[PDB]
Amino acid sequence: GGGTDPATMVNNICTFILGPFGQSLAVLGIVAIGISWMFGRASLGLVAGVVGGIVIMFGASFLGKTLT
Amino acid sequence: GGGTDPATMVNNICTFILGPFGQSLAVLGIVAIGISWMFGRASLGLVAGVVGGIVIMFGASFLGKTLT
Amino acid sequence: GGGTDPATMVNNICTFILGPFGQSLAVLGIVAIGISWMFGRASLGLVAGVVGGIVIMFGASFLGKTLT
Amino acid sequence: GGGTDPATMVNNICTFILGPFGQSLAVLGIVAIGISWMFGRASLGLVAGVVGGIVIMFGASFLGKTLT
Amino acid sequence: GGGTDPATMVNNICTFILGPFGQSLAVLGIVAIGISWMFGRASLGLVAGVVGGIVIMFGASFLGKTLT
Amino acid sequence: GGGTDPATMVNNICTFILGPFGQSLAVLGIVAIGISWMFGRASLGLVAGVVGGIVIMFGASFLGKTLT
Amino acid sequence: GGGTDPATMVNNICTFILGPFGQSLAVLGIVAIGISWMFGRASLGLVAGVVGGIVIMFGASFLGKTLT
Amino acid sequence: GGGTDPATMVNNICTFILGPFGQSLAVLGIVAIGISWMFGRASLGLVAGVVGGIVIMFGASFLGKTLT
Amino acid sequence: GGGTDPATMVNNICTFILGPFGQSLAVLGIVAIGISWMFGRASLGLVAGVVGGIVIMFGASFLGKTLT
Amino acid sequence: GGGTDPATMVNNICTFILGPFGQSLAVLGIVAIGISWMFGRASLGLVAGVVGGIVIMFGASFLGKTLT
Amino acid sequence: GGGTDPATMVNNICTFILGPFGQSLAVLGIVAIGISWMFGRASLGLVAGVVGGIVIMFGASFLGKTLT
Amino acid sequence: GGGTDPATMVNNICTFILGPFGQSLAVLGIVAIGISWMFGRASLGLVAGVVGGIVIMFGASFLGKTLT
Amino acid sequence: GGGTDPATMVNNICTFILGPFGQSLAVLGIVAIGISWMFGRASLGLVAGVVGGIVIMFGASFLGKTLT
Amino acid sequence: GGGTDPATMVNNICTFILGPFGQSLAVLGIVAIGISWMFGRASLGLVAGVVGGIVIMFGASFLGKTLT
Amino acid sequence: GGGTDPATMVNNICTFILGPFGQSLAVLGIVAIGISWMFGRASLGLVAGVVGGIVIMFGASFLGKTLT
Ligand SMILES: CCCCCC/C=C\CCCCCCCC(=O)OC[C@H](COP(=O)(O)OC[C@H](O)CO)OC(=O)CCCCCCC/C=C\CCCCCCCC
Ligand SMILES: CCCCCC/C=C\CCCCCCCC(=O)OC[C@H](COP(=O)(O)OC[C@H](O)CO)OC(=O)CCCCCCC/C=C\CCCCCCCC
Ligand SMILES: CCCCCC/C=C\CCCCCCCC(=O)OC[C@H](COP(=O)(O)OC[C@H](O)CO)OC(=O)CCCCCCC/C=C\CCCCCCCC
Ligand SMILES: CCCCCC/C=C\CCCCCCCC(=O)OC[C@H](COP(=O)(O)OC[C@H](O)CO)OC(=O)CCCCCCC/C=C\CCCCCCCC
Ligand SMILES: CCCCCC/C=C\CCCCCCCC(=O)OC[C@H](COP(=O)(O)OC[C@H](O)CO)OC(=O)CCCCCCC/C=C\CCCCCCCC
Ligand SMILES: CCCCCC/C=C\CCCCCCCC(=O)OC[C@H](COP(=O)(O)OC[C@H](O)CO)OC(=O)CCCCCCC/C=C\CCCCCCCC
Ligand SMILES: CCCCCC/C=C\CCCCCCCC(=O)OC[C@H](COP(=O)(O)OC[C@H](O)CO)OC(=O)CCCCCCC/C=C\CCCCCCCC
Ligand SMILES: CCCCCC/C=C\CCCCCCCC(=O)OC[C@H](COP(=O)(O)OC[C@H](O)CO)OC(=O)CCCCCCC/C=C\CCCCCCCC
Ligand SMILES: CCCCCC/C=C\CCCCCCCC(=O)OC[C@H](COP(=O)(O)OC[C@H](O)CO)OC(=O)CCCCCCC/C=C\CCCCCCCC
Ligand SMILES: CCCCCC/C=C\CCCCCCCC(=O)OC[C@H](COP(=O)(O)OC[C@H](O)CO)OC(=O)CCCCCCC/C=C\CCCCCCCC
Ligand SMILES: CCCCCC/C=C\CCCCCCCC(=O)OC[C@H](COP(=O)(O)OC[C@H](O)CO)OC(=O)CCCCCCC/C=C\CCCCCCCC
Ligand SMILES: CCCCCC/C=C\CCCCCCCC(=O)OC[C@H](COP(=O)(O)OC[C@H](O)CO)OC(=O)CCCCCCC/C=C\CCCCCCCC
Repeated sequence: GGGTDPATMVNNICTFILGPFGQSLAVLGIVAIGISWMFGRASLGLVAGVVGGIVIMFGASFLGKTLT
Repeated sequence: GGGTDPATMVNNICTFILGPFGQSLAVLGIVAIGISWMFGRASLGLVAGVVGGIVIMFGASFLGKTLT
Repeated sequence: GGGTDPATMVNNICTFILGPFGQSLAVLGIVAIGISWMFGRASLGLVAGVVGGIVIMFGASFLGKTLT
Repeated sequence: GGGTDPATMVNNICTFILGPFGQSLAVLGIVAIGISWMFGRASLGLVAGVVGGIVIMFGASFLGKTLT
Repeated sequence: GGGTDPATMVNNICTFILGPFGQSLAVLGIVAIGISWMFGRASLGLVAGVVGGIVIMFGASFLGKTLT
Repeated sequence: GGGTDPATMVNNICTFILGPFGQSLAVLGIVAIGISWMFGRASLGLVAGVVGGIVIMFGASFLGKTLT
Repeated sequence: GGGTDPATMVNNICTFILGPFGQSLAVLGIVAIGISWMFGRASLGLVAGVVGGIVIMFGASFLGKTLT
Repeated sequence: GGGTDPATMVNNICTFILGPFGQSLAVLGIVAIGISWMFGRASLGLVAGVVGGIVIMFGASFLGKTLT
Repeated sequence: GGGTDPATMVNNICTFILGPFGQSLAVLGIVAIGISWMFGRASLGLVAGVVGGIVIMFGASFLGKTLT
Repeated sequence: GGGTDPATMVNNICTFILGPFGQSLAVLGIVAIGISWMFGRASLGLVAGVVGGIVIMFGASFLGKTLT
Repeated sequence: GGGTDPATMVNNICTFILGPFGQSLAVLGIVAIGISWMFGRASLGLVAGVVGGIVIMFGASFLGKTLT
Repeated sequence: GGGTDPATMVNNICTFILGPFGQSLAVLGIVAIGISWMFGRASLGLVAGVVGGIVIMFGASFLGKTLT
Repeated sequence: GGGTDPATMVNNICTFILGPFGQSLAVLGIVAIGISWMFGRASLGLVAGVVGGIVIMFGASFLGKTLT
Repeated sequence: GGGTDPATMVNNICTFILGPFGQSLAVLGIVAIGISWMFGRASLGLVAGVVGGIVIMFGASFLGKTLT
Repeated sequence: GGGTDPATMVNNICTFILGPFGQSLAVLGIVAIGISWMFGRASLGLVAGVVGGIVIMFGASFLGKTLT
């Protein structure tokens, strides 16, 4: 009919999230951490969490390859 | 007629989930944990759950063999 | 129907927060740090946190680009 | 008799939800998140969920196209 | 029979919440933050959350338009 | 039946909190700050928080009008 | 026989719930929120929910008229 | 048969909770706040919550009348 | 069956806590404040909190009567 | 035959639950709250719930009479 | 057949929990509070909760008798 | 089947924690307090907490006996 | 035919669960609590639940005898 | 058919978790505590929880034997 | 299918965190402690925590081996 590879679809999701959409998300994540420092009180834990989340999320393909 | 081994079919499901489809799923799992840290607050429990789920899911054949 | 790019929407959020709205937020952040010194006791840590938050929040696009 | 394309009807639902009705829903979603911050306590997770839901819901056509 | 536009109804909800009812809610929000400072201890985070919630809730139409 | 304007009710809450009940609350707030200085150690931050909370809470209508 | 307007009956339910019975319910709602603060810990969210529920429930006729 | 006014029953609940039973509850609430200061550390927020809960709970009839 | 007044039970709790059990608790509270000064550093705030808690807890009946 | 009053049977259930069986249940309820404080962390809400449940359960006859 | 008093069974549970089993539990509760001070930081609240839980749990019969 | 006394098991836990395992824990507790003084700043409160925790934890049987 | 005592079968289940199979289950329960502390955050409640479950499960015969 | 001892399977799980897989888990637990100190602030409680979890998890067989 | 050893995967995580990724993390940890001294006030406790975290995190394999 009009089907496609399930592997292709999940790969499309990986492609979309790690494309320009992910770059815009990364910008908003840095915006959020900036505001949290701004109208709250600065902390090393919060910047570590946000930056670490960005590193983990964009490294998902390579982190998955290392996990095999 | 046109039948096949039920054991072969269940083995095909094991083959498919642990093939490229599982690798793409593993990438999306790391994407999800990255975003959860990103727009939430980082926690060791959540990364342990996601990474442990990936380890369990790809180790299913070997974990099953150990269970005999 | 009436949809649009998800990437465009997240880019619109980046545009809005870093536009005149962010400038007004930056003013209020400097207001808050001024009052904290004013009716409290001055400290280098608090001004560093507020100013650093402003630098991080407006530098989000460029900080994200450096993170790639 | 008086039938029509099932594809047209489902496309009409996509058109209606993403039209002015969706814009009004988007306004009420931002109203709800504003009140939740207002009479509760502000959190980055809740604004991320509401804004992300709006992005996902209006991006449904394009997200579906990427999924093919 | 006696129906009406669903878009009109959702627009009526937007009109009602952002009308005099929202102004009275905004007053009570400032009352709540005043009492929290009053019988608790003052903090910049709590006033930022309450004021930000008011800004978000009344800006819902314009924030939604920017999200398109 | 026996309903009334929701706007009237929220306005009644604004009227009640800012009436004689608020004046009595304001007295107790000054009592609390006096005792905190009394059996603790005097500080400018605590009096600023309590007095600022009273100013914010009674100025809620006018602060809300300025926020429009 | 001995029938009546279904519209009258539903209007009677609206009349009864919004009459003295609703006033007594409103008193018990304020009793419940008082006890929750009393033998628990005070929170702005819980008073907002209870008071908002009272406002919504007595404003049902007018809220319904606005929805048309 | 042996029925009675539902309004009377809800009024009976209001009468019972605000009678001698409520006075005994008020005593236990002051006992609880005293012990919390006693074997913990004193705070203005906790006494405000307990005392405010007592004021709200006994003022339920009058608070409800003001809400109309 | 074998029931009793709920008011009597709550009054029994008031009687028990304010009886010899409360006197023994008062002794342990003074023990705790003595040790805190002993193996820590003396402060007027801590003795005020403990002594104030004892005064509040034993004065609960009379404090409740004043609140009416 | 060998029937009896349904009212007598329901009254027998009221008699049994409020007799020595209820006293033993009351002891176990205080045991449960003691252990919850013991191997958990003490809270005023939990003791209020357990003690309030005992007061409500033994006051059922009198609470029902007040409800008429 | 082989039944027994439900009151006896609930009394047996009261007997068992308050017997040597409860004494051993009391020892472990003091062990837990000792370790919490040991590998954490000492606090009066935690010892009050654990000791109070032991007092409440072993006093359940007498506390229940006072509640009648 | 293969059961045993619940009292014996809880007594076994008391035996194990207060045996050589507790002695090794006591050594590590003194190690921790030594390092806290070492790479921090010495304080009488911290040594009192750690030593008091050891005294409480090993005295659990005798402290429980005194509580009866 | 080939039947047996229903009492024997239920006793066989009691024998099997409390035999070597229960010992292996007890080991896995301690494994689970160790990992929960390990990749989460330690808490006294969770160890109390797991250890208490083991005590209850192996004490089932004796706990049942006490219940008669 | 192709069955095996349920006791053997649960023993296999005990063998697997306490084998090389557990050693690798122990390494990751020490990694996690190191990072928590690293990008957060050092605390004795967190290292006690992680190390205690490792001790409990690998001691599960012997801890279970002591519980009998 | 496409599975692998769960032990290998957990060992891969140990390999990845302790490889070049850990070296880069170690650099950022020293960066963070430098900035904390820089825009705050120097303290021996904070450098001890950060350096100790690095020592613990890279020593995880050897610390785990010592724990056996
Ligand atoms: C593309 C870069 C994205 C990061 C933006 C960096 C730019 C720029 C980052 C730094 C820009 C601001 C510099 C001044 C900030 C400051 O000094 O603020 C004073 C506040 C005072 O607050 P308070 O009174 O409450 O006391 C809290 C403290 O106890 C006492 O000080 O102290 C702090 O908060 C701690 C300092 C945090 C430093 C974070 C650096 C992170 C860099 C890098 C971190 C690397 C994260 C690694 C993540 C893991 C990756 C696997
Ligand atoms: C051949 C082995 C098959 C099993 C695979 C084991 C491999 C490997 C199993 C473990 C591999 C992952 C280790 C890290 C997992 C983790 O730490 O995740 C954090 C999440 C955080 O989530 P959240 O925020 O929602 O809070 C939920 C909790 O309250 C707070 O933590 O915590 C948990 O979920 C609890 C931990 C469950 C541990 C299960 C071990 C089962 C082993 C053995 C179980 C034996 C089962 C016995 C069955 C009965 C037999 C008769
Ligand atoms: C074509 C793409 C279609 C998917 C749309 C993705 C676009 C875009 C997807 C992401 C766009 C929104 C980003 C921000 C969302 C957010 O951060 O919200 C905060 C809320 C806060 O709520 P709360 O307080 O209740 O706490 C709940 C949590 O415990 C604490 O956070 O946290 C969450 O809900 C968890 C985050 C879910 C992330 C889902 C990503 C799925 C992507 C991909 C998933 C792949 C699915 C694979 C399916 C299987 C396939 C075989
Ligand atoms: C229509 C205006 C509505 C706001 C009312 C402003 C009027 C008036 C606002 C200010 C009126 C009071 C001035 C004095 C308050 C004070 O100095 O209190 C001392 C307390 C002492 O407490 P403690 O001992 O616990 O130590 C806590 C601190 O660490 C040490 O000080 O310090 C503080 O709390 C921090 C100061 C907060 C300042 C908030 C200003 C917000 C303005 C504007 C904020 C803009 C919010 C933007 C939201 C986002 C929008 C997108
Ligand atoms: C007829 C009026 C009915 C309401 C009764 C008002 C009377 C009277 C209402 C106020 C009477 C009590 C005043 C003192 C209460 C107090 O200060 O308590 C300290 C506790 C401390 O607890 P903790 O340690 O856990 O920390 C929790 C906080 O983070 C730190 O403080 O702080 C609070 O709980 C927050 C304060 C809530 C204020 C609610 C006002 C609602 C009014 C009006 C609300 C308007 C609701 C609008 C609903 C929506 C309508 C569309
Ligand atoms: C004619 C208007 C009819 C609606 C009545 C609105 C009037 C008035 C509506 C608002 C009047 C009450 C305002 C204060 C309510 C409040 O703040 O309560 C605190 C409780 C605290 O509870 P808790 O502790 O359990 O934590 C739960 C939350 O996680 C933490 O907060 O928080 C909430 O519940 C979330 C807030 C819900 C806001 C709903 C607004 C809906 C409006 C509009 C919705 C639009 C619906 C669109 C439907 C789809 C249409 C296609
Ligand atoms: C019938 C009266 C019932 C109240 C009992 C009053 C009797 C008597 C009330 C007062 C009797 C005790 C007086 C001395 C208490 C004391 O000084 O303790 C020192 C502790 C030290 O602790 P720490 O080291 O942790 O530092 C915490 C602080 O930051 C530093 O000090 O400081 C405090 O806790 C703050 C002081 C709270 C004062 C509360 C008064 C409430 C009155 C009235 C409140 C009105 C409540 C209004 C509710 C809303 C109504 C709508
Ligand atoms: C026959 C009497 C039955 C009750 C047993 C009373 C005996 C005796 C009752 C008291 C015996 C113990 C006294 C010391 C307990 C303690 O101080 O513990 C410290 C813990 C510390 O924990 P954490 O660190 O987590 O911080 C939690 C708090 O925020 C900070 O403290 O603080 C608490 O838990 C709050 C104190 C609760 C007090 C409950 C009294 C109830 C009495 C009476 C209640 C009346 C109930 C009315 C019910 C409704 C009736 C209609
Ligand atoms: C003849 C009277 C019959 C009623 C018995 C009242 C006697 C007496 C009723 C009250 C006697 C007990 C007083 C103390 C109870 C308590 O404070 O418990 C703490 C628990 C803690 O639990 P947790 O940790 O899980 O957190 C759950 C909450 O989120 C945090 O607190 O909090 C609660 O449960 C909420 C309080 C419920 C109050 C119900 C009052 C109903 C009265 C009246 C209700 C009117 C009902 C109207 C029905 C509709 C009629 C049309
Ligand atoms: C059979 C007895 C069982 C109890 C064991 C007592 C033996 C022995 C109990 C005492 C043995 C140790 C004595 C030295 C402890 C110490 O001084 O530690 C310093 C730490 C420093 O920590 P940090 O820096 O974090 O600052 C925290 C403080 O703010 C500053 O100090 O200060 C404390 O923690 C407060 C002191 C608590 C005292 C508790 C006594 C309870 C007795 C009796 C309590 C009675 C409980 C009543 C319960 C309710 C009953 C209804
Ligand atoms: C022959 C005796 C049979 C019973 C075995 C008792 C032996 C022994 C029974 C007790 C043995 C274990 C003691 C320690 C258990 C524990 O403390 O666990 C911590 C968990 C933590 O879990 P979490 O994080 O999810 O938070 C859940 C809670 O909110 C926070 O704590 O807390 C609990 O679960 C509540 C405690 C339940 C206590 C049940 C006692 C029942 C006795 C007697 C009950 C009587 C029953 C009456 C029935 C009605 C009769 C008419
Ligand atoms: C194979 C060994 C695994 C452990 C690694 C040990 C190696 C190495 C462990 C030690 C390596 C680092 C040494 C310097 C650390 C330091 O001094 O940091 C300063 C920070 C400053 O932070 P802040 O400003 O926030 O103030 C927090 C404090 O209040 C003030 O200081 O102080 C601390 O955090 C307390 C010190 C914790 C010491 C933990 C030792 C655990 C050992 C052994 C613990 C035994 C655990 C037993 C578990 C139970 C077993 C049944």
